[PDB]
Amino acid sequence: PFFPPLYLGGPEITTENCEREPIHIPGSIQPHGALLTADGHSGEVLQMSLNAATFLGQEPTVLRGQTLAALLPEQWPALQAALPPGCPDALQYRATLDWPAAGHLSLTVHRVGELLILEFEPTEAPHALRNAMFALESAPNLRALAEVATQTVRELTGFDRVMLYKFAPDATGEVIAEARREGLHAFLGHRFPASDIPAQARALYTRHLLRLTADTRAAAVPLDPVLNPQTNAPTPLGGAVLRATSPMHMQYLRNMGVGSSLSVSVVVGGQLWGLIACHHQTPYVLPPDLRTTLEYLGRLLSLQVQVKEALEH
Amino acid sequence: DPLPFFPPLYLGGPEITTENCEREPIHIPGSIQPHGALLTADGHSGEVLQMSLNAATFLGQEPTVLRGQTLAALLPEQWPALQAALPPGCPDALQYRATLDWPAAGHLSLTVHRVGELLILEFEPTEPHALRNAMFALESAPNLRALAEVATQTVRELTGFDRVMLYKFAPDATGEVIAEARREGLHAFLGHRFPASDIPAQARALYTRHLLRLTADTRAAAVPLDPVLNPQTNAPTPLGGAVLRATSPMHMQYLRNMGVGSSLSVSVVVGGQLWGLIACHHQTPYVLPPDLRTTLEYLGRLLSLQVQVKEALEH
Ligand SMILES: *C/C=C1/C(=C/c2[nH]c(/C=C3[NH+]=C(/C=C4\NC(=O)C(C=C)=C4C)C(C)=C\3CCC(=O)O)c(CCC(=O)O)c2C)NC(=O)[C@H]1C
Ligand SMILES: C=CC1=C(C)/C(=C/C2=[NH+]C(=C\c3[nH]c(/C=C4\NC(=O)[C@@H](C)\C4=C/C)c(C)c3CCC(=O)O)/C(CCC(=O)O)=C2C)NC1=O
Repeated sequence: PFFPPLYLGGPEITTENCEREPIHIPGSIQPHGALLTADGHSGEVLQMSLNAATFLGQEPTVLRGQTLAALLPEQWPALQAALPPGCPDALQYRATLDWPAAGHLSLTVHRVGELLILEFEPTEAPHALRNAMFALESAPNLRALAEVATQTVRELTGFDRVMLYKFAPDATGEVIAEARREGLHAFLGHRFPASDIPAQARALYTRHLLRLTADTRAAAVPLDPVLNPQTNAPTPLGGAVLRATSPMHMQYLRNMGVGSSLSVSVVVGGQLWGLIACHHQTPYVLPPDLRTTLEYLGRLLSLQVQVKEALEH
Repeated sequence: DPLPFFPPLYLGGPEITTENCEREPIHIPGSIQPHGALLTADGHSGEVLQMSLNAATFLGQEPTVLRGQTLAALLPEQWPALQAALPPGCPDALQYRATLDWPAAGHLSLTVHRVGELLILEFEPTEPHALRNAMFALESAPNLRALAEVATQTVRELTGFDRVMLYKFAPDATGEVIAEARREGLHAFLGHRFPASDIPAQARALYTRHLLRLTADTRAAAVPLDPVLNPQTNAPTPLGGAVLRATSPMHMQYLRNMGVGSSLSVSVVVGGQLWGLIACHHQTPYVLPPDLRTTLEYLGRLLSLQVQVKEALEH
């Protein structure tokens, strides 16, 4: 099972008890966005990230009482329709907000049980996706498909390194294609133990298909009532991209000289086939609309991997 | 019975009846729909060879002026991008798309693909989070029926089409409407089945490779290519991969008889086989702009993935 998180008197994570860290309930988020939780019926804001005043530009104490109906008049009905009770926690709804202080904010919402998790990130105000889609489909084999995919992602994102990381039947990883800036170590062809991506991350990654660490040296921001008032229990954050990353993985990234990391799951037949895995040497917050393009490419790659492996076999 | 294509009409082939439907060479009609323009050009030199008769209206140039220049001079910034994106030997299904600022006609969408040594260039006029929200809603649909309903309603909301159907093929190629979203007052096609001939075999083969086709106005006359044959080969110009390709007159007649002014469908391909179609109707003529159509092309791919996933749970 899982050990309690640290803020509930749980043990420190070591190389011996990796697979057991409750990565989904860290009680904190990354500092390039803000997170609120709220009651699914009343719209009452229950928890907030201690940095919410920066993004929402509103006295920090004003928000805990207010309802979403007050804070977000136009969006609160849509949220109710888009995320009905009993929907999966993988279902997400997104909108762009015109906030008085912070300008354009991207808003991403999902539902876990009776709680709505709301994520706020800055955002901006063409044919590369369509051109990439046709390029992927005309790749003649799996090897060429892998190369086109990593090159395409690098061109869209500017990431210093983009890898296609494939799991073996025992969850050993292999870098089968790589696009990278000149002057980086090549990881192409190298193989890595299964425990570098432990079983509970792999399970989580089969259900929520995008995760990132925008800055491998930034401190996490705690959620208000670390615990959910509804349940007096930790708030599930595995579907929040803003969720804090495991410190173990953050140490691993720093030792690799990586300032920013992002991966997208490739899921084939209900199983985690591999990852589009990205590195940047410096910190790098990919804006939400560009992340959506990678999310689309993830689905397209999942389709094309099946198509291609049906030709191989 | 399976039989090879007739020569097209302009090469003395016979007129098409309900008796020889499957033999209509629908991929080489020698003409296009009038809401865009088409050029062909030599894949290596860029010399312009054929143009639809309306190309001057769209490009604001004399035909003899257009034909007297290479793509390198006509599209100086796009020409190197075309060469890189569509290398010799590449499949005819591969498409490259760009947007041009053209003085006489505003923003034009340029779509290009390569058939052998020929580049085919299509020009059309062109002009928030709905796609992402639809992606997640499709993946969360609990079963095939819910998936089909969300897909048809989503497409109708994005396009405004009077009728959007999910049309599924049976093993004998007959078809059935298994979900539909429709304008108030329209009668239901839900549950209705149709003979295999209504989408003949050469169409089904074509639709497994080129995943979107349309008729923007089912009464509009087609616009000939000039000259009609490819000068490289003194043979017909393959247009199966061109959305501007003229529609079979047999199918246009069928649509008119049904009261349809505009028609569009997107292939759903599963395991290399044409599983079904997102099929759309409008009572009046209706031109969907190319960037909107791209959203439908993406949904066609998502739907192919999700139909596979939903049917695996059905076993
Ligand atoms: C003599 C041959 C005939 C024939 C030819 C034909 N049909 C198509 C294409 C399509 N037919 C479709 C059929 C239907 N649309 C509907 O809405 C319904 C039912 C409610 C049916 C049965 C469809 C969907 C297509 C695809 C194109 C589109 O989406 O509009 C072609 C190929 C046309 C082309 O791509 O140029 C041809 C040659 N149809 C007949 O009925 C017989 C008489
Ligand atoms: C070049 C090779 C290469 C490799 C092999 C690689 C691995 C990799 N690990 C990932 C995640 C995690 N790893 C661990 C833990 C452990 N990792 C260890 O090494 C031991 C000490 C340990 C256990 C005690 C945990 C808890 C997580 C989940 C973090 C979270 O989601 O919060 C991810 C996905 C996230 C991303 O894309 O950045 C990747 C892609 N990334 C590379 O570039």
